[PDB]
Amino acid sequence: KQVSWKLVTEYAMETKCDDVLLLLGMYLEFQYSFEMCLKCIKKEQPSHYKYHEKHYANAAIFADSKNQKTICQQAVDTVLAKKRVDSLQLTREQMLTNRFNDLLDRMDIMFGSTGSADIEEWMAGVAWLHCLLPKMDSVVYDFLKCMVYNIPKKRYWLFKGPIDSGKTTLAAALLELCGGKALNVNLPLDRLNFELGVAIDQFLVVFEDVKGTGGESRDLPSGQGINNLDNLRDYLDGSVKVNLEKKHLNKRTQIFPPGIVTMNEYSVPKTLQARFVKQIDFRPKDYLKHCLERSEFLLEKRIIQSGIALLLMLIWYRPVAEFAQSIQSRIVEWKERLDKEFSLSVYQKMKFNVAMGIGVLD
Amino acid sequence: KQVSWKLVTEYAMETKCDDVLLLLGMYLEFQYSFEMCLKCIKKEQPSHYKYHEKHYANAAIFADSKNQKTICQQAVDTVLAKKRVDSLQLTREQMLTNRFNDLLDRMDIMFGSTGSADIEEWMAGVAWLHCLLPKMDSVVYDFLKCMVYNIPKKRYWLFKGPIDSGKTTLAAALLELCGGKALNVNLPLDRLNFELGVAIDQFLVVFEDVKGTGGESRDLPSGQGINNLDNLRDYLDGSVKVNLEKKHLNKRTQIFPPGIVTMNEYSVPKTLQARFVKQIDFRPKDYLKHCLERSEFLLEKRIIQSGIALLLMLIWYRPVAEFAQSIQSRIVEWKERLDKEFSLSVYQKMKFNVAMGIGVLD
Amino acid sequence: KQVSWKLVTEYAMETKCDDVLLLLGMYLEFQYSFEMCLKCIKKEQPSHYKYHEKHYANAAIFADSKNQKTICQQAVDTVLAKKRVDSLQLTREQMLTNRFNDLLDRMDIMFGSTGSADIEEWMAGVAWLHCLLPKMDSVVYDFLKCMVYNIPKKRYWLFKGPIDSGKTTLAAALLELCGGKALNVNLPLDRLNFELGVAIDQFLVVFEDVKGTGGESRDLPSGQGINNLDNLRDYLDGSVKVNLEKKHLNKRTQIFPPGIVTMNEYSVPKTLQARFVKQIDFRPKDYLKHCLERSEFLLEKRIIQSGIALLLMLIWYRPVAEFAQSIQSRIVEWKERLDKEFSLSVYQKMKFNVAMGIGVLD
Amino acid sequence: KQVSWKLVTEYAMETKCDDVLLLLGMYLEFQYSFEMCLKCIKKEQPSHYKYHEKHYANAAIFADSKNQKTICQQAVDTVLAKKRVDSLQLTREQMLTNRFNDLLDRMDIMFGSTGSADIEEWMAGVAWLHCLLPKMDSVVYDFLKCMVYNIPKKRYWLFKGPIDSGKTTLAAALLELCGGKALNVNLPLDRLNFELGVAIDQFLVVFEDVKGTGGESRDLPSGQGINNLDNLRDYLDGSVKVNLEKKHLNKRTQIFPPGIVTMNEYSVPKTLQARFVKQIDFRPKDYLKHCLERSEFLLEKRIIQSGIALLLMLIWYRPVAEFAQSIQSRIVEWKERLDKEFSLSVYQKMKFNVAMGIGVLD
Amino acid sequence: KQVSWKLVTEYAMETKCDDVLLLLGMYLEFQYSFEMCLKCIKKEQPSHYKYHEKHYANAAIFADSKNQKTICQQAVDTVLAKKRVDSLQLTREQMLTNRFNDLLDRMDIMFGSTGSADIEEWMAGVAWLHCLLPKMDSVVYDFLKCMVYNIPKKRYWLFKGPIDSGKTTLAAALLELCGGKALNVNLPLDRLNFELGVAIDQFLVVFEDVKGTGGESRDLPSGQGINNLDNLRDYLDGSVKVNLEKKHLNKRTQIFPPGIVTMNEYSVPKTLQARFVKQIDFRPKDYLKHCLERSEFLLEKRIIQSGIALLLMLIWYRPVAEFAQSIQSRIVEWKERLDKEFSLSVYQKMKFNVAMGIGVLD
Ligand SMILES: [Zn+2]
Ligand SMILES: [Zn+2]
Ligand SMILES: [Zn+2]
Ligand SMILES: [Zn+2]
Ligand SMILES: [Zn+2]
Repeated sequence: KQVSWKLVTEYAMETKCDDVLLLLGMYLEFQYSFEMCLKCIKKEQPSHYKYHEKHYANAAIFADSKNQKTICQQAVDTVLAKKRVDSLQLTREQMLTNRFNDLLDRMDIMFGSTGSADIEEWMAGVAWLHCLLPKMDSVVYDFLKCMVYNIPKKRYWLFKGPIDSGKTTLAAALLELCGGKALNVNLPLDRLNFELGVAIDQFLVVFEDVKGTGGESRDLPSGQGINNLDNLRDYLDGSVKVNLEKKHLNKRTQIFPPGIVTMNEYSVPKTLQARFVKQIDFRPKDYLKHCLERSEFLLEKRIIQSGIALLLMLIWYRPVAEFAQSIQSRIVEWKERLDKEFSLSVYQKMKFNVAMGIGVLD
Repeated sequence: KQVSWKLVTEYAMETKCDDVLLLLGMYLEFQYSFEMCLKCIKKEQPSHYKYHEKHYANAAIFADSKNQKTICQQAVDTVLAKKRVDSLQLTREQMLTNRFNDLLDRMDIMFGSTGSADIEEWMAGVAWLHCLLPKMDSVVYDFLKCMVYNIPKKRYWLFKGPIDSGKTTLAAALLELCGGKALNVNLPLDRLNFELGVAIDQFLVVFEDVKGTGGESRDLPSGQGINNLDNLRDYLDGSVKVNLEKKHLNKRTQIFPPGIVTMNEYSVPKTLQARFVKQIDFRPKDYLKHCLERSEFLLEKRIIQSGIALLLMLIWYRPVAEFAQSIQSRIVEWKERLDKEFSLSVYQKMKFNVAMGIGVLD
Repeated sequence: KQVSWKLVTEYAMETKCDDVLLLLGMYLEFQYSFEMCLKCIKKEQPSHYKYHEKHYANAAIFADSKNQKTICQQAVDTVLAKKRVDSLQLTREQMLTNRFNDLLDRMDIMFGSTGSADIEEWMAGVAWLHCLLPKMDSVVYDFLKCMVYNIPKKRYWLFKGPIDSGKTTLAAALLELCGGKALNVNLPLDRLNFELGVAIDQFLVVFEDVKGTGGESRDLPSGQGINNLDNLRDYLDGSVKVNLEKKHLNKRTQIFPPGIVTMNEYSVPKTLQARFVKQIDFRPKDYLKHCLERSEFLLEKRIIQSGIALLLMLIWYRPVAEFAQSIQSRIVEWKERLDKEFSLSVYQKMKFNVAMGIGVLD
Repeated sequence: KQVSWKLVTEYAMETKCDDVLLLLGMYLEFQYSFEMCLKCIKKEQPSHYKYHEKHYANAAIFADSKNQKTICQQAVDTVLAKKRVDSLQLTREQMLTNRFNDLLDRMDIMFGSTGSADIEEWMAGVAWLHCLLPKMDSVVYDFLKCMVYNIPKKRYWLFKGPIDSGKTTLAAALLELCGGKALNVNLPLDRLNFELGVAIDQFLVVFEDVKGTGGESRDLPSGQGINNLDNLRDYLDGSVKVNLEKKHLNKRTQIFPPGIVTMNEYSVPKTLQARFVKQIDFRPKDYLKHCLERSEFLLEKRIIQSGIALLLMLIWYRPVAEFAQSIQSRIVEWKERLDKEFSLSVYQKMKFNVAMGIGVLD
Repeated sequence: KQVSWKLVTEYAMETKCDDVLLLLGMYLEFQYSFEMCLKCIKKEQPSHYKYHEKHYANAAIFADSKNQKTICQQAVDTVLAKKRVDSLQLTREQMLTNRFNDLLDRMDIMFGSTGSADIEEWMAGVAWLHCLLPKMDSVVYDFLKCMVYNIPKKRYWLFKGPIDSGKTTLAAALLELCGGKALNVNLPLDRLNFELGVAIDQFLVVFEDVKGTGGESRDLPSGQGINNLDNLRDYLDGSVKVNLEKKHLNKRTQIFPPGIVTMNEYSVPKTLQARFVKQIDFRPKDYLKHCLERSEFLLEKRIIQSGIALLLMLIWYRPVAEFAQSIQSRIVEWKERLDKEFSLSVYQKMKFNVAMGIGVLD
């Protein structure tokens, strides 16, 4: 008869769905009666069971509509349109909070009665991660203030370390905790703009394993990253705007995003060094290594490189007033859940274990 | 009057047809009275003789529509919308089971009333395959678990061996048993990424015949494939996601898929070797070659390279509960079939014939 | 019923919105009863809280339209149609005044009731800037007349100096004060034209840090930029029109725009030198650097690189009749504002503080 | 209600408007009542005030139309269609006359009561230009006959001279007087077709500053123009047609346009020299130089390089019967205006001045 | 009311108009009352004054249509649909006759009541041409039969000679007499195919000035054209079909067309020589050059390079039955015309004048 384009757009907006084919796929499942809906009955997908009923009617009509694709388009352009609006109107903190709400959205599910996640294992992760660096929760917190504040010449951290030293792991967790893209600058000085363009509208950036020509004896490859980074002093300290290339042209003109530079121990030009407001040296630690050997589940379930592991660390160490007013009530909610589940002594034993190199859950 | 776009879509989703021109051409065959259709009477194509009846009416109206291709476009987009949903909602074991179910549909027809396949020649294929490697049936089960469990740093197998040793054959059947694309890393470090993008949305990948440097004294061409793999540690052990490309622009981001590397015996760098959790050395065997010389059908009919020969082996060796609940009813059904046609001593003789290199069927 | 495409276009032309997705997303915010809109009550975004009322009705009908993007496309095309007319019908002084009027709208909000800007920190910016160069305020007026008069062979200024001398900062504020793109001539003689096309329809251009040959003994990278400029005598002094490119094909033909060349102290060919009607030598000064060291806000808040700091200086120094009639009413309005908040002795002390290198605000 | 697509097309055709965005922009201004139209009241734009009234009604409806863009398209295709018709049907003289009418169209405005042009200054231009070469008006006239006659092997003039010798100026004026494009052939023998394609449908062409390898001692660069010109003998003498490349393919097949070759004093191969029916040597003259020094307005208002300066010279020296019947009445109109404004003696003093090197208006 | 798309198509097919913008612009001229059309009264363009009457009505309705270009698109597509049919259904002799009929339509106007052509100057062209080669009129008939018979290994003629010997001229007229494109094989072995694709659907091809290696001692530039031709034995003698390209992808497959190779006297490989069934050596002659020196019109009006001069020669020399039946009525008609204006002794004197090198018309 007459399908509602606005009812579909609603579904898209509340699913943060920007995929046309995916939107279409999702919506066509609601055409069946939800009465004997197994997907709902078995609560296998939030993006499904939480909306099937309110959409049955519409979906059933959608199923007999001649331009399903076109309808989905507008619903998607609406989501992309909202994302274009937040880009130009939200403060970075508001940005960071939406990110947090999302990661939290997952946690409710992962750790929910339907999820498969073992919260004990994810708290074994906080403990391990908390042994990777001194005052790690204060370290994570600062990075955040740094990223949110995005202040000229004080927005880049340098993670310098060997290999299997932690930098890659922590940068990965931080990357996921804040949102953002990793970038490879060890490339042809001309096939560079290509990658730099990936930074467009990204909250923070991570230049992974930058390599330098200088240095070779100690077994480190060549690469031109360090060389290139030094030619991007304007993108790094962000005093003025910059033009980014994507789609094979000149799209956005913006302040280049703040972030991290993961490095393997080369010689860094003073002109480049001056670009980083903080530098962390990661040195391999035996107990941390053995510990993993005996705590396989940490690597096997990709827990220590999860920004979710880092969001749990903040909720577990940090005070509520440190979060954005808007989210606090949801954090408190979690603290209580977490404080009802683990005693400080249990957690402390976990760190003690990581310390003696024997797997957190012993 | 008014063509039912819905029905056409139903046929598309039932035939799993993702090709617009292929769908169009097939639906239009139904426009003729089935009350005489020889294609149906003679049961020529299941994709036809199982839907002609139900679709005559609507197909008859279809052939008189002024925009049949637009209709098929939506039927197809719907098929792709589903393949997109399952791409994110289904678990790997479910992905595997769907593959399985699809191979069984193929088997139902091959060995059915209106089919050509000679099941005796296909068990001969299993017999030959179960002589190629020790505990071969445990190897395939193991491989399947490795691929489904998809655990960081334990997702790749390395098949090494001269030409005509069997790694290519098993690697092919394995590919078809699981679904997935083969890739070629023997390209210029810049042509790589295009290829690596092929793995997008894939279950598993097979790096076909990687070439190394060193060994040209033993008559082996120097290539950069090995060298590239060592620069793909990220992709191989997949501890964190990665960005894949196509259409000359970035598409999906994900955990590179797990898989196999087929190699010809070049020396391997210890850093690369470490990415393989398992290595299988193939050596050409005389009796196996002699067996084929006296059993041409195994090659001419491409049986020992077929993933169906591997699904068949599983059904023949493996215990029903080792399969997913959902599919067991269909498996027990095939075991019975098989058991009712082949005794253990008969199958046992085939293996004996291969051992003596004379002709599985002698 | 029937969405009013006209109204949507009116909003677009009033918001000066040339982005389709940005327009769509914003108009759709109005679909909610303003009789409660917190975005309005809290006066979050002027682009919203000044039109929600007037557009509720129509936006409410808009959200129920089956082709919102097509509507926005026309709204946008209309905005571009105007930017195209003024491109040919407006005089340079009018072009400049429009720029000015736009910077004042930005200032009205920055220093308004619902804004963050700290005007005291912005006059401190002016104080620091009026110490960077002698008779700085006469320099900006001069520059503006040069740019508006746009006279052949008297349209370019050359800023020379080491790094951190101030040419980059002034050149940035100047750019933003006038509008226009920066270009990079440090490219292969064939990659040039693409870049040169960027200047199309622009008011002025800024050739950022051109590099020469000679001087590598003083630690300066050899580049071909200078060399290229000498091959662009036509563009620089613009006595006759030129053909500019984009989209990989020839577009507009015109007088290349006037502008600035920022350079690092390479020797200049007498033929090139002649194209510059004015040259400004920047030398890093100690007190100015010390001033910033004790006045972080000037950098962290990007004040001394802002074109607003220059418009602010003009308003503070220049006589009202030196502006275009049309804009004077708005200028006198700002002078009063300023005069009512800062006495000459206060502003005079700031300049004194910079001289002593201690903190404009001490 | 029902907008008139033909009324908009009229507007486009009488504005010679081929710009869609521009057409749209122009037309949308007529939607407002012309009663209090300031643009009209102030007569600021002919393309506006001369048509606002006859279009009010239509424009007001156009403003509420849903496909303004589409309407404008057809109106533009109509103008492009008319231009395609004149290409294949007008004699070159008719072509040259339309050009003249247009330049005249401007003159009425420049020198009208609304324009800003000083006719005395533009007559100072004729005088100066008339001192650049002997019998200059007869020279200009001939060139025209040459260009209009476009006769095999008698269609190319060679302007050979140093620098700041006049050739560039006169070629620029001639270029504008007749219509046409400038071309750079000092390029890669393969990136040549690119430029040559610009000549498509052009009335005449000008190869600016062709450079030759031969010659270097006298301080002249290298370049490959002379080299290339010699490989285009077929494009130059135009005995037979040629294929031009634009849009990155093979568009038009036509007789290559006639024109000028501006050169800097290299060695010209006899085979190339034979390509030019006339050759003019320009040698720097002191009085002409000083004169400009004292007659800045000539260069500052881009008067001496204007084809308009050259159209004024013909109207002032040449007899009416020398013009096309169609335009004569309009020229006579101008002669009278000019003869009413300046006495032969006043003009002669102007030349005398240029002769004594002291600025024409002394 | 309702524009007649059919009529517009009829005009297109009658005008043979395959250009959309050209059709649009022309049909729109008919929208004015023909009851006054000066273009008609003055008989300016046959494409106009022969259809204005019949199309006023419909063209008047056309100018008020909301999608004129869409209408013209179909008119054109229809013209191309016909050119496509005849491309496969017509015989070569018919292809040739159509060409002929088209050249006669051109001649009917050139030498008609409302035309400029001076037939006496065109017979002078024939006289000059019939002195360029012995039995010239038999040569053209021969060539035509060769081209129409299109027999494997007997389809190509080779014109050899210095510059200004006549091969270029005859080869040009021959091209225009038959229709077909010229191609340039003096390209890099990889750029070849693009060019070779030009010959698609063509009647004949002319390989313009092929260059060889050897002879640089006689002042002849080394090129790879000859070398390429030797690698095109397949194309040249066409015993079997070939694949031709365009739009950066494979199009038509066919017998490469027959044609001429114009060469400058480079040595030829015996394998290449064999592909030419006929060779014509041109040597510059003094009397012929002197004739032109005293008969400028032959060059200035491009007469001796015109295919019309060759059709004219045929009509003047050849017996009526040597033409196709269908066209004979029109040929006898031209013979009479000619016979009624030129006596044999008059034409004979022209040939005598050329022999003495004095001016065909003396
Ligand atoms: Zn459901
Ligand atoms: Zn059937
Ligand atoms: Zn609001
Ligand atoms: Zn007006
Ligand atoms: Zn007419």
